[PDB]
Amino acid sequence: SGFRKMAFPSGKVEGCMVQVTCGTTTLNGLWLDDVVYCPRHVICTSEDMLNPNYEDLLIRKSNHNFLVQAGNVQLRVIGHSMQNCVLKLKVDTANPKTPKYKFVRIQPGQTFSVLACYNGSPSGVYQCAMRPNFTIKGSFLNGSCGSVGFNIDYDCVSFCYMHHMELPTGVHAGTDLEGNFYGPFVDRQTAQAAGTDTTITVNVLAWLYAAVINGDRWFLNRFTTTLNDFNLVAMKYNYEPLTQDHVDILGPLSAQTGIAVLDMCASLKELLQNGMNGRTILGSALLEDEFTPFDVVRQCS
Amino acid sequence: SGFRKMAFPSGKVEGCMVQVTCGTTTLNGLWLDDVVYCPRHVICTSEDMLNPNYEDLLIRKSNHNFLVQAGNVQLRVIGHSMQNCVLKLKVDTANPKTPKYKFVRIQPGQTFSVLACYNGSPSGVYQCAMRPNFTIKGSFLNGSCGSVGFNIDYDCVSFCYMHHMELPTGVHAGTDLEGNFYGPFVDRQTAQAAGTDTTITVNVLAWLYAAVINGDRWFLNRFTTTLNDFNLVAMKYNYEPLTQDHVDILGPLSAQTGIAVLDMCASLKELLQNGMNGRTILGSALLEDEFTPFDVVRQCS
Ligand SMILES: COc1ccc(NC(C)=O)cc1
Ligand SMILES: [Cl-]
Ligand code: NA
Repeated sequence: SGFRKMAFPSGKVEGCMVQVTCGTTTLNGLWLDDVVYCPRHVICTSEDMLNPNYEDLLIRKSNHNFLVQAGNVQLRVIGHSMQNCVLKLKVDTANPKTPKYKFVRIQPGQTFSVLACYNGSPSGVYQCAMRPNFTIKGSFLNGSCGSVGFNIDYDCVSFCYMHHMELPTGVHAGTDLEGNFYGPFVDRQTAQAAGTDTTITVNVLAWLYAAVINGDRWFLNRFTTTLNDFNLVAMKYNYEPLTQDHVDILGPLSAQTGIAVLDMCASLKELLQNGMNGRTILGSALLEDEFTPFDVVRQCS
Repeated sequence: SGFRKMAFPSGKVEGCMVQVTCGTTTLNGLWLDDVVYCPRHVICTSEDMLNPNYEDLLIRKSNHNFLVQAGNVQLRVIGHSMQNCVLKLKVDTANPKTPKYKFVRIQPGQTFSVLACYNGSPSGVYQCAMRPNFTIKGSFLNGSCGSVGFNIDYDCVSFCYMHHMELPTGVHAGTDLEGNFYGPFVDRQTAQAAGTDTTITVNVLAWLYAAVINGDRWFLNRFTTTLNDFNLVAMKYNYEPLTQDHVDILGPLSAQTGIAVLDMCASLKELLQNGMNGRTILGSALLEDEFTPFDVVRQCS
């Protein structure tokens, strides 16, 4: 038993991380087979921050302008192209530590592990969720661009995030590994701000199911709710709408615990109204929304 | 910026994990050089676990009684001995993936990364503190025994923990890699309880500094205090005593923020008295005590 924010073992990703330098800018890249993926903003200088014309900046680059380093080894770049907001440096060596992998774009609410990296060297691993406003609440300092997010279901590494930038509110924005931003953001230093964030209701519910699995029952009640009444209440606390999809997804946890989804919704409505009254759930005094239904089942009995 | 509970990258340890089977029990082992380390209780049947005589049960065993599997490869066990509550299985092959490592014993209040494993296969990684009561608040299911905890210093893995058991309250107990328990526990199926735990004061303070560094500043104030006055409040709230050594260790963070420790203690005092019923610091409505000064500095530098 116990319940923790648990990251995937990072080794398979660690063997892919390299340092990319262009001009005076160094950041991280992801070396898979004979390609290194990194943020295209590596090719920007000081006066290319606001309105970079990436197609124009890149045509002016030769292969030798990019210094790629895997530990001590210099990798030799033999080709470059851009795909959306990701730069793809072709190298002369295929990475012998390339794992089984895929690229997947995730939806708000999904969780993944982040391997924070500086100068091509992994620093730490932690779990994030894609927030409803398409940001993530990470821990990123200067030099962390090109750090990636991933899952590892069944020995295959699914890459879903590459870190590009920190927005003014101290939250983080990035792309999938096809270079498409999550959310309305752009890789320019023009003023940008995240939308108002909301709580990931389906995840909070899954976490309440975790709590019950782990032997907590204090927050349950004898009430139920219609789905609609639930949404009308929860939205007043900036919770995301709960959809029939979400209800379907919780069916297994419902079944294992014997607590119908809408009954659990009733408990959540009450927790929102009352707070915790000095109590905690799974070691938190807040309602946690960064565990998916799938994370709960993975981690629990 | 941002502040997240972060594990060490786990790859150096993942390469060391194997499966160990003795009779009907399978659990995890740590393969370093030509030895596999696992809990001695692997040699126990359920009957045995009530009152085990390990000396006796072990002489009755032979090398072939232990099946050790690294991935899809059987290792040949060529020797077996016990050190305290750890079994040492000598095998015919040195682990080619052995990292630079040492075995260390950590102190209460210190943190480490746990690589949770099942059937020799790494499953997840998360950070834990060794509690004052010598338990850890982990996340472990049956099969997780022999999972290890570690820190990384430069390229040296310091192994400090091996998982042995869950206590009735849902908290976890284990040994160092030399088989010495953390805490007053024994490796037998008997009645055992964690002592009442206390809050790690210096870590709470470290985390208040992290909060300040990330622009969470509301809880600050003009006041200061003394060690003596504060400690009398700490005792009252089941906080560990704050020592001069703790104040010194927080020196960097006092410097960085302009808030002196006793200055921060004044803040913490008010928080213990006055509370935070539902209000938040770094996204928590609890006073978090599982980040050390080093954790805060390392993450925030
Ligand atoms: C299957 O038989 C056993 C024997 C021993 C344990 N555990 C401890 C701590 O003695 C568990 C199961
Ligand atoms: Cl998704
Ligand atoms: Na103060």
